[PDB]
Amino acid sequence: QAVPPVRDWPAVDLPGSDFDPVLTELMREGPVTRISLPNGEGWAWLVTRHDDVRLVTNDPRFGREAVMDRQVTRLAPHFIPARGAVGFLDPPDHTRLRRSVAAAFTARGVERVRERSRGMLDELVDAMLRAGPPADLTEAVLSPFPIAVICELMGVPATDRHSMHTWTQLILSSSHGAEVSERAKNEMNAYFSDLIGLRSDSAGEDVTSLLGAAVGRDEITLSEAVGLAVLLQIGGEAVTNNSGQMFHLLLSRPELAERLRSEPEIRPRAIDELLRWIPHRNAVGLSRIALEDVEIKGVRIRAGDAVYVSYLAANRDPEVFPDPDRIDFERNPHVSFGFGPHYCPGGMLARLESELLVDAVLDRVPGLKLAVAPEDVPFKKGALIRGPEALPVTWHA
Ligand code: HEM
Ligand SMILES: c1ccc(-c2cnc[nH]2)cc1
Ligand SMILES: [Hg+2]
Ligand SMILES: [Hg+2]
Repeated sequence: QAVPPVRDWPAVDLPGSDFDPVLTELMREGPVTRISLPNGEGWAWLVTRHDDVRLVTNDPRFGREAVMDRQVTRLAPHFIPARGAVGFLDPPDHTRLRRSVAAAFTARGVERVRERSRGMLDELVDAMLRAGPPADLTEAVLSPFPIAVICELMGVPATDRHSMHTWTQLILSSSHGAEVSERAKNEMNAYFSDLIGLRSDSAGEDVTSLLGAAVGRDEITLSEAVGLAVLLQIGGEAVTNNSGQMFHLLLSRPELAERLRSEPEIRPRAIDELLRWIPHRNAVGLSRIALEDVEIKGVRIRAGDAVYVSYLAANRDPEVFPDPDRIDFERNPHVSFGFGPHYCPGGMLARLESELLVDAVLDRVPGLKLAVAPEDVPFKKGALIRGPEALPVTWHA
């Protein structure tokens, strides 16, 4: 028990939204297990229960700053966040940086861009309807919408949306092992250095304006501000893959789609349940290092050891979610947006986007449905975040 066997967790592409069989086995073995991923060196501890995941992610004894130096076993060939980025920061610095933009990401904060976002979405959907079926829901709506929304919230001119997306793709491609010069990945860095440091020098409510003002008041450095802007910009694109899984599920189970289309009142609750259930990523992402000797469920974890949490596993904890594999719109303390200091700042924005998307796609498109069999919809390979490559759809024209 104190010395669990190391389980090898090689990279494997899973069909649609099927749950990882290896994760299912780890969940059955006990609260604390040990794993070895494709990259990095050695092994790491893993926790899967809802309460243990909340502990590891919300306790000062586990830190992110120490992860970078020790080649911890991991899925990705290379990390996305750089040294000093919020992902690799611990309080107090992490707290100081996150607070500079927190008010822009709460429910009250994201409401500011809700009307404009709904307008942009209706234009994308209407353009799709006008062109006629069949179409690729991902290329026509799910991909462009999130990019436009995060750029709007950040204060990035619409004319630069395409550039932002290309830069985001290069950075993510680099994580997959692709060879990209630092000079290539720092283009977004230079872009935000200009926007935050030279422009948006006046009063503003968008994210880059808040960052610029915080730098002006000596609360954060330009470097800290730029690093945060880059990660927020990249993060905004996650809604594309997640909403893609959401619609693949809804269209694969016409019954659920009918329920949402006919019962507007339950959409908020239903979307929250889909967010809990959808297996958003492959394996696990960034670990935390035990900063001192600690114990979890009696298991001794030595200072220096790496510990991963699986939010996907925690979302299926039988204790917290009875009959976990069942999607129940009337079920929900899920942790799809993480837990602890590092919880996703984009959670409320993702909810906003998901709600607008469900409304538009289910109410504006006459008799929407998949144009191919559920099993024939291609999903991303060798990826970190799971999602459809395309979503062929048709409707009444
Ligand atoms: C359904 C969509 C999304 C999901 C499921 C999601 C999920 C997550 C998860 C699980 C984490 C890791 C928490 C940890 O490190 O323990 C995270 C971090 C993060 N997400 Fe998201 N996210 C989504 C959308 C977004 C969006 C739209 C943005 C941009 C506003 C964003 C920005 C970030 C940032 C900056 C972090 C790093 C936070 C930190 O380490 O302090 N996310 N997200
Ligand atoms: C890899 C791992 C996590 C993410 C992410 C977190 N929040 C939004 N995107 C993006 C790429
Ligand atoms: Hg963008
Ligand atoms: Hg994620």
